[PDB]
Amino acid sequence: KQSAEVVVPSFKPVTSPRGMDMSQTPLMLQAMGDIAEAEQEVALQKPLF
Amino acid sequence: TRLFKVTALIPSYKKVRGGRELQNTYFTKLVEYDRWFAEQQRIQKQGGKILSVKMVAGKPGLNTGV
Amino acid sequence: MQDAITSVINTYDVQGKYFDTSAFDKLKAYYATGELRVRAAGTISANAATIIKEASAKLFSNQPDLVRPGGNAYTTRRYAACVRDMDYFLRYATYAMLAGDTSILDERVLNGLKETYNSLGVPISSTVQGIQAMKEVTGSLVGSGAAKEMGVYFDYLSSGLS
Amino acid sequence: MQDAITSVINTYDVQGKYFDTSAFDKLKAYYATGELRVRAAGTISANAATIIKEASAKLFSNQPDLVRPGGNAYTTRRYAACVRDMDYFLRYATYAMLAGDTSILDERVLNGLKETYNSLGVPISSTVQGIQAMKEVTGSLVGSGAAKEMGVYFDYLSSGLS
Amino acid sequence: MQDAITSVINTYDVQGKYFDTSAFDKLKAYYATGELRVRAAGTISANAATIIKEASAKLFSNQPDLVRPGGNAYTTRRYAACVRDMDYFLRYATYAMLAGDTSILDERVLNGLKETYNSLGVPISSTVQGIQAMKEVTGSLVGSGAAKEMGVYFDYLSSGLS
Amino acid sequence: MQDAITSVINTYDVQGKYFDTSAFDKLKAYYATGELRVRAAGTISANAATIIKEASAKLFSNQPDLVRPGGNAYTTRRYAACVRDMDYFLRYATYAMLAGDTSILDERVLNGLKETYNSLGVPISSTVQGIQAMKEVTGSLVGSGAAKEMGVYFDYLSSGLS
Amino acid sequence: MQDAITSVINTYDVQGKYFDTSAFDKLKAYYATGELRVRAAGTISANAATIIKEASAKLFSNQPDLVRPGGNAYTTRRYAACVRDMDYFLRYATYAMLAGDTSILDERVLNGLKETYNSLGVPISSTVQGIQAMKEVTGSLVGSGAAKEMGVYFDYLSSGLS
Amino acid sequence: QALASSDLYRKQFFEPYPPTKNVELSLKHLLGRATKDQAELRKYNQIIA
Amino acid sequence: SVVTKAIVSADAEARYLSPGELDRIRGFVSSGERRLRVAQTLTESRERIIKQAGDQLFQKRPDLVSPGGNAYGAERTASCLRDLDYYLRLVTFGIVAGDVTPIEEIGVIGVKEMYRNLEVPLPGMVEAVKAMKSVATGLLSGDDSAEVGYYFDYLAGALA
Amino acid sequence: SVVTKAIVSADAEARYLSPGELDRIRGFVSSGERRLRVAQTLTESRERIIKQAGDQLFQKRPDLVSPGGNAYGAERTASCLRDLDYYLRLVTFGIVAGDVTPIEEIGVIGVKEMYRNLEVPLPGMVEAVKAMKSVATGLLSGDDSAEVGYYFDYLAGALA
Amino acid sequence: SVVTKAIVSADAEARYLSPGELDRIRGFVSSGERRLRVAQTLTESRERIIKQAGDQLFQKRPDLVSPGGNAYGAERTASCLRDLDYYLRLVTFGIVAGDVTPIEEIGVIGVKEMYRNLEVPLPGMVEAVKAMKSVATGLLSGDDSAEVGYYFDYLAGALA
Amino acid sequence: SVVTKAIVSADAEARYLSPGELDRIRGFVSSGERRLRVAQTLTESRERIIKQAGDQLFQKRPDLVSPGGNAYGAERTASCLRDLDYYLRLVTFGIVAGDVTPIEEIGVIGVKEMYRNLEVPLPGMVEAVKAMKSVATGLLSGDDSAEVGYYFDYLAGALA
Ligand SMILES: CCC1=C(C)/C(=C/C2=NC(=C\c3[nH]c(/C=C4\NC(=O)[C@H](C)[C@H]4CC)c(C)c3CCC(=O)O)/C(CCC(=O)O)=C2C)NC1=O
Ligand SMILES: CCC1=C(C)/C(=C/C2=NC(=C\c3[nH]c(/C=C4\NC(=O)[C@H](C)[C@H]4CC)c(C)c3CCC(=O)O)/C(CCC(=O)O)=C2C)NC1=O
Ligand SMILES: CCC1=C(C)/C(=C/C2=NC(=C\c3[nH]c(/C=C4\NC(=O)[C@H](C)[C@H]4CC)c(C)c3CCC(=O)O)/C(CCC(=O)O)=C2C)NC1=O
Ligand SMILES: CCC1=C(C)/C(=C/C2=NC(=C\c3[nH]c(/C=C4\NC(=O)[C@H](C)[C@H]4CC)c(C)c3CCC(=O)O)/C(CCC(=O)O)=C2C)NC1=O
Ligand SMILES: CCC1=C(C)/C(=C/C2=NC(=C\c3[nH]c(/C=C4\NC(=O)[C@H](C)[C@H]4CC)c(C)c3CCC(=O)O)/C(CCC(=O)O)=C2C)NC1=O
Ligand SMILES: CCC1=C(C)/C(=C/C2=NC(=C\c3[nH]c(/C=C4\NC(=O)[C@H](C)[C@H]4CC)c(C)c3CCC(=O)O)/C(CCC(=O)O)=C2C)NC1=O
Ligand SMILES: CCC1=C(C)/C(=C/C2=NC(=C\c3[nH]c(/C=C4\NC(=O)[C@H](C)[C@H]4CC)c(C)c3CCC(=O)O)/C(CCC(=O)O)=C2C)NC1=O
Ligand SMILES: CCC1=C(C)/C(=C/C2=NC(=C\c3[nH]c(/C=C4\NC(=O)[C@H](C)[C@H]4CC)c(C)c3CCC(=O)O)/C(CCC(=O)O)=C2C)NC1=O
Ligand SMILES: CCC1=C(C)/C(=C/C2=NC(=C\c3[nH]c(/C=C4\NC(=O)[C@H](C)[C@H]4CC)c(C)c3CCC(=O)O)/C(CCC(=O)O)=C2C)NC1=O
Ligand SMILES: CCC1=C(C)/C(=C/C2=NC(=C\c3[nH]c(/C=C4\NC(=O)[C@H](C)[C@H]4CC)c(C)c3CCC(=O)O)/C(CCC(=O)O)=C2C)NC1=O
Repeated sequence: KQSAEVVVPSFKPVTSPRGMDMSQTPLMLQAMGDIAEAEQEVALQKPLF
Repeated sequence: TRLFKVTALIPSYKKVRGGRELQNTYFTKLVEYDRWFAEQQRIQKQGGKILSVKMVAGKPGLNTGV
Repeated sequence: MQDAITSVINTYDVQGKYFDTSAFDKLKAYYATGELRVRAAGTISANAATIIKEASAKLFSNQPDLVRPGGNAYTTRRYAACVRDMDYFLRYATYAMLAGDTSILDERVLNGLKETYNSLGVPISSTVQGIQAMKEVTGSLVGSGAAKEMGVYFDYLSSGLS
Repeated sequence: MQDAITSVINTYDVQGKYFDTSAFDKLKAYYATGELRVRAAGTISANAATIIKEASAKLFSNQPDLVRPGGNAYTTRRYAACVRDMDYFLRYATYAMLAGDTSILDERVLNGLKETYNSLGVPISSTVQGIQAMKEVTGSLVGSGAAKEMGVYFDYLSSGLS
Repeated sequence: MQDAITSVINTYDVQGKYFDTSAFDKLKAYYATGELRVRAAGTISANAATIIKEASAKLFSNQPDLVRPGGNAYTTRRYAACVRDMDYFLRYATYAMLAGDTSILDERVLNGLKETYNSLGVPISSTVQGIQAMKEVTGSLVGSGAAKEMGVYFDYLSSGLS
Repeated sequence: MQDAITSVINTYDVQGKYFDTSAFDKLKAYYATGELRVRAAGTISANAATIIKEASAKLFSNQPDLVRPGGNAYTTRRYAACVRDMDYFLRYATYAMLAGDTSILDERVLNGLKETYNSLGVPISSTVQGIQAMKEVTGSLVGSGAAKEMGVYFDYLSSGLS
Repeated sequence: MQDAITSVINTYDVQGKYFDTSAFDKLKAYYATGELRVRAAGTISANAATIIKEASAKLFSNQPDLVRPGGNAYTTRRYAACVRDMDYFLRYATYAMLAGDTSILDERVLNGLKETYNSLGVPISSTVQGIQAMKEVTGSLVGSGAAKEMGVYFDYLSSGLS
Repeated sequence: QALASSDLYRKQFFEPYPPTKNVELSLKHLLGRATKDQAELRKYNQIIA
Repeated sequence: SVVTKAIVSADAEARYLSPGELDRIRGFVSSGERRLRVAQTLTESRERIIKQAGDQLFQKRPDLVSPGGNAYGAERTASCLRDLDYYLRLVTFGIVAGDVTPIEEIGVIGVKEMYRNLEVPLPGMVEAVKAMKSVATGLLSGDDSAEVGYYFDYLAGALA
Repeated sequence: SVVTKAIVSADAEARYLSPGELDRIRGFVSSGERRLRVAQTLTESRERIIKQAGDQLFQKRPDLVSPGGNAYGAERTASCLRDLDYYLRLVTFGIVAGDVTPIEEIGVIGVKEMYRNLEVPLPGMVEAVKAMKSVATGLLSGDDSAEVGYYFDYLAGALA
Repeated sequence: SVVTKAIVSADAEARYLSPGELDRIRGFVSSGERRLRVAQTLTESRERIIKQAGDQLFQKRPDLVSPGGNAYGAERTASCLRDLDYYLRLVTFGIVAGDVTPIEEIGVIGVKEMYRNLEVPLPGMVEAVKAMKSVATGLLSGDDSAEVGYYFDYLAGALA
Repeated sequence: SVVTKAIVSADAEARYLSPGELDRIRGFVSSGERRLRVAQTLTESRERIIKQAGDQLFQKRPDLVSPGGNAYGAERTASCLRDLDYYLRLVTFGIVAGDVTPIEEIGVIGVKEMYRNLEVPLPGMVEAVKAMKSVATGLLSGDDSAEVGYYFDYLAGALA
């Protein structure tokens, strides 16, 4: 009976932060560079005309 | 029904303990009826072999008084 | 546990039939005696400690060897266990009387009692005589009809032990 | 529990031998049938409620007395326990089918179910009829090969109860 | 917890939107990085003990008072707990890198760590120094791009502790 | 918890006084309202699931954003948690009404609700509006006499939340 | 458990006697053997791991099939369990020798050892041979006089196992 | 189990407190730890409800 | 019954029945004749109550007897009325018992999973027991109708 | 009280009050006025009740008021009568509450520790409570006397 | 997600991911492109899938849009189709995720309570998701249709 | 194995295996053929692996075979090689199983106590296992070496 307060009311959700999208992440940047190469290869797979 | 008398052996597989464990492996206990499903499931999940279960308190097949 | 009402309900339910005239007759018989049972239970609860004191004194006067050295009731521990067992018998007999049915007795007292007492070395006959002493004290204390009612359940306990 | 791979591992371990040609033959036999087992298990998972409902309808139609008053499956509580038992039987048979071994039925199904039913008063023959009903209903759903495979574990359950 | 896939799913679920071209591009980018992430995770897992040894060696070389008598890492319990915390940080950094998302770092590492350490007298700056030493050791083992990626999660831990 | 009778008893026990005429007047008032309270509690027990249905429907009609994507009550889990919270509020309001005292709303309900809801991001204004919605539905259900009484406890809950 | 002194006290308590000349004589006998018992217990305490090593070596040399595949001591877990059991037997025999009474063996070691070993599949005859092997090794260290006294409790353990 | 499910335990630790506090108190008494995560809080709150 | 509940509450604390428990037992036994007459009244009228309640059931919710409905067909309608007969018998048992434990342990515990296994809609069953409540309370006096309606309300709340 | 016990029992099962619980509370509140006039009778004549109970206790137990007794003297006898007055007020509290709960928290929990610390013999308390039972029940009618005697019996059993 | 389950399973055992789990993640990452193509195929045709599944549902269960049915009315039918669209979106989510984790977290946990508070029949939900399965697997090649049917089957089993 | 872990994880939650777990089992059975090929390759090279592993251990740690060493003598050196053969068999079992669970159950639990009782030096175990790993990986191709060396690494960590 020292305290009637709730020590753990709930846990704050961590589902979404504010900012830091991690799309500027350098290896994400490298992947976005590589998908461009893949799209270009698919484009050159089409007939030349 | 209300009471099962259960004799069970629970061996050990995860580790060899410094404690004696003669207490916990071979035992007989009284588990009340609506605890028996959970208790039996836990005993089976620990790897034990249920040696016997008996009726002691209630009467099988009773409708009221359960 | 089953009282008289739940016992009747259970029988008619396993038959799967509505209540008949005999069922209502048993229910009237139970409701008729309910006030007598409540008075007896209140009188017993009011005098439970007194009943146990007189019954244990009578038991250990008729069998002084029980509490003398070498008797099963010789220690503070085993004497306490003896009087606690008498307390259990009295309270559960009162329960069975108020329920009007003996199912609580074999459900919560008699199941495994004889084996336990034999493994411990508790004399069954002396326990029966303790129940009889409790029966006499309680019957003198409650009154003739309540005496007969409580005696039914005391005799049930005695027959279950012996 | 042990699956087929762990089964052959244990069998070759108990003699302390390395895997022979026959052991690798057994393992190839299991890995070849694994994909059929995965379709069978996914199909059964999709239709567990349907299978249990059809099997219970068949069991209680072939034995109408089970759910009429006086029967073992007569109450909402006891009926619900019955269909819970059939649900557990079906899911554990699916487990044993995926594993390719009847061991999990020994460790986690038959491990004290026999004498639990015996003390409860659950009729064995009716439970076998329910297991057979689940067997037919599940086979008609999973096709011929998965039906034979599931039926093996279903008869394991039946004979364990018998 | 969240990974990159789950993060895109959540941002398109709050809006009640089916996936657009942008979401498919983000999913493609993660699926492209997956091979590098798995390679780095396997390398770190094979070398966790080496990383902990080297990082704790630099930490205790720079902060010798931590292992001199009376220091927070002075006893076998407290040294073992220190290197256990370093192993925790390495494991959860590897989880986070494999997920592509730092939510696990907040949920399962940073939550209450600051006042855990403050209630125990664990120095937080020296823990951050240990994390930086761990980052330097890991970068040499996983290669330049994996080093840059792993530095993000180590720096997330360091900033959350600071 | 504490009810009107127990509140009077404790008030007089702290003073160490036998019951005066004012205490008997308060007890008379509670005994007089007891029949109304029992009838209202029975009606609410009979229609609680209904009450929750119309209250939730009204709240999500007045604020459709709560159950549309992006709203706090948008998912199956969060919708179910919303309904469960409303079931708490209704049941504890009925308890407090039957008691004639708002204490149980203090112990079992309002203690720490703000902290839980601000930790979860649960909108306290919308929860108050849901409590009001339950207030109209329950007051319309119970009748003119009991609606005023139950409003006291619903508004007490709302003021504790806001 | 009871030692020699507690055994004499209990045999005098059961008959309700103060100590006579014979009781003091038996006490004097125990306090005469006390120094020998303490010296032997300390010697065994210093050499427990050794005595276990030669005892297990003798058991496995005489019965090699126990540790090859198919034997009950074949695995690291089962070999560790075997030597653990032997260490328990040695420790409890030392307790019994120091106490001077064999009640500790029945109360702790032998109560339920038959059921446990037979259900597990532990071979009793081999375990008895291990008891004898341990006794023979211990006798060489304790000294000629203390060897027979410790052998008393070793044969007690064996016969309880046998 | 019989102590923790007794009416005395309920008077001491179930009745005086909200269900969240109930979860953390019973977890302290019976499992030796506070409430572990949000999923645990949800599970035991649902059972209490 | 009330006696069993009082006894188990006393037994859990290893005590005799308190003055409150004995008082409630007296209140129960003194009311035995009235509730017993109520149970009889419900017993003789069981066929009429079941048939009117089923008629009201089908009138209010016709999907059950409409194509694609659970009660569609003759034998399924007979089973529909058989369930109502079961529950009326359990209501009489609850009335003589003075508490809803016979109802709870014969026809309430596990009822959700049972009717789920049977594809029986619990809103439809709640409409069934409300029709039974209306019919049964119609044949009773107000003082008796109150207690009978309380048990029917308990059943309706428990079913869904 | 009766209401509080019903509420906490129902809250222990996360349910609303059963028909039996509501019936029990209804019977309790319907009996409020006889309870209140019984409390009137006990309060209006508390001085006479305590005086007569003290006389009976000290005549059946002269050792208490003899030298060496716990209640010997003027002030200790006053404290004895003060304890009796406490317990009479507690019985009135329990009567209005409809259960022995107020008696139980105010005067039964820890009573054995208190009276051991004070060296008040518990059989003396039992005799005093029996005397006060007889005196107070002599003032009431049979129906009320039995009800208050159950409270005095509960108190005596707690002291015993 | 597949990575999330692998990480959580490893965390529960307080260990690094084993080469088996890393190979599982490697295979999932490899099949990500096929998964995205399937998800786009199901997204581009969501209007047609919803319309055809609603049709098939209402021919196979006319009672739902019949009087007394939950989907009765144009507004309630629009809510029905809106729920179908929710679940199709969750199916595409679970396709790209590689597991049913988004489906379970968004649309399966507490769905029984939500639909009970909504008075929505669960067999209706199961029939509707079976309709969506038929329509959506009709739009896909055999290999992709099988893996989409797996998610639809999980949804049907979780609703049933 | 992987199947057993998936089954026990599903049974812990009392559910059927999710489409993700089924896909994991599908990948496992796909990799089974390569796993048996690797285990066959190590099983064929029994005596080679044992011979070079023992020679490297004895040259790297002459003290073990020298006077006073634990393996001094023909029979003790034979027991050393026998233990190596045991552990190589366990590694083959682990290769077929897909995880270190058989190694864990047969030769890792209580190994330190066993070698303490046998007075076997644990660092000698670690070095012998490393030598076995080197020989086994050498006799393999580039692909098989990684997965085989993982099990030897686990075993050495268990001994260390
Ligand atoms: C302090 C009193 C006490 C003792 C002594 C005791 C013994 C004991 N030995 C056990 C198993 C065992 N005991 C042995 C030993 C046997 N195997 C070989 O055949 C040898 C001949 C022989 C030993 C000399 C083995 C191998 C096992 C493992 C059985 C299994 O695989 O389950 C177990 C089961 C749980 C466990 O493995 O830890 C107990 C309880 N229990 C107690 O409460
Ligand atoms: C070895 C453990 C043990 C003890 C201690 C023990 C005591 C004991 N004392 C008893 C009676 C008694 N005991 C006492 C002693 C009290 N008289 C005064 O008040 C004193 C304050 C106090 C003693 C200094 C008296 C007077 C009786 C007789 C009461 C009666 O029979 O009515 C009885 C019941 C029947 C009998 O033996 O005569 C027991 C069992 N029994 C045991 O097995
Ligand atoms: C609720 C129903 C219930 C009953 C009835 C019951 C009986 C019971 N009595 C016991 C002991 C005992 N019971 C007695 C009483 C007997 N011996 C005396 O001589 C008398 C003749 C006789 C009583 C009239 C004694 C002396 C013991 C001590 C046994 C011992 O320690 O050796 C024990 C062993 C456990 C313990 O002592 O804590 C049980 C289980 N247990 C229950 O749960
Ligand atoms: C004493 C406790 C108890 C109850 C209540 C009980 C009911 C019960 N009703 C059943 C069938 C049924 N019950 C119904 C009734 C439904 N039809 C409409 O949907 C209505 C909403 C509703 C009736 C108001 C129907 C239609 C069936 C047949 C279902 C089928 O064959 O698939 C069955 C399956 C076997 C049988 O045909 O009898 C049971 C066990 N059993 C018990 O042991
Ligand atoms: C995981 C494996 C496993 C199973 C299967 C299992 C079954 C099981 N069934 C039980 C009761 C029951 N089981 C049944 C089922 C039977 N009645 C019908 O006639 C059928 C023929 C038959 C089922 C097809 C019934 C009716 C009961 C209630 C018995 C009673 O309360 O009297 C109980 C008693 C405890 C409880 O219900 O909580 C168990 C443990 N336990 C396990 O650990
Ligand atoms: C009070 C309890 C306690 C202990 C015991 C303890 C031991 C300890 N020994 C250390 C280093 C060391 N310890 C040793 C000792 C080993 N060299 C040989 O191999 C021997 C087998 C063995 C000693 C007999 C050596 C050589 C180092 C230096 C490691 C290095 O320079 O890389 C360190 C690293 C930090 C430092 O050197 O200041 C610690 C913490 N710390 C504690 O808080
Ligand atoms: C993403 C997870 C999620 C889901 C799935 C969800 C469904 C959902 N459906 C609702 C209404 C509804 N839902 C339905 C659909 C049903 N009617 C028929 O019987 C069919 C069997 C069945 C659809 C196949 C209907 C008819 C309503 C209107 C109910 C009413 O207005 O009373 C509502 C109430 C508020 C609103 O209309 O927006 C919700 C929250 N909410 C969520 O957060
Ligand atoms: C009896 C005292 C008591 C109460 C009332 C209580 C409520 C409570 N509400 C919770 C979550 C919640 N509560 C709500 C309900 C709100 N969100 C909607 O928007 C509405 C506006 C509003 C209800 C009308 C929701 C949606 C959640 C889920 C939050 C989340 O998990 O993200 C939780 C966390 C556990 C869980 O999600 O199951 C608790 C403990 N706890 C207590 O100890
Ligand atoms: C409302 C609950 C409550 C109670 C009951 C209570 C009793 C109580 N009685 C006390 C003293 C006392 N009580 C008594 C009464 C005893 N003497 C005889 O033996 C009789 C058997 C018996 C009374 C019938 C006596 C004589 C004292 C004086 C003791 C002393 O001063 O040493 C005291 C110490 C303070 C004082 O001296 O005034 C308390 C607190 N206090 C409470 O808060
Ligand atoms: C299948 C799992 C399993 C294992 C691993 C196992 C190990 C094991 N090794 C043993 C002996 C031995 N093992 C060794 C090996 C050591 N010598 C050097 O120190 C080296 C560092 C090292 C070898 C690499 C030696 C020398 C002995 C003889 C012990 C002695 O006679 O003192 C024994 C005693 C029984 C016997 O000799 O047959 C066991 C049980 N047993 C098992 O059931």
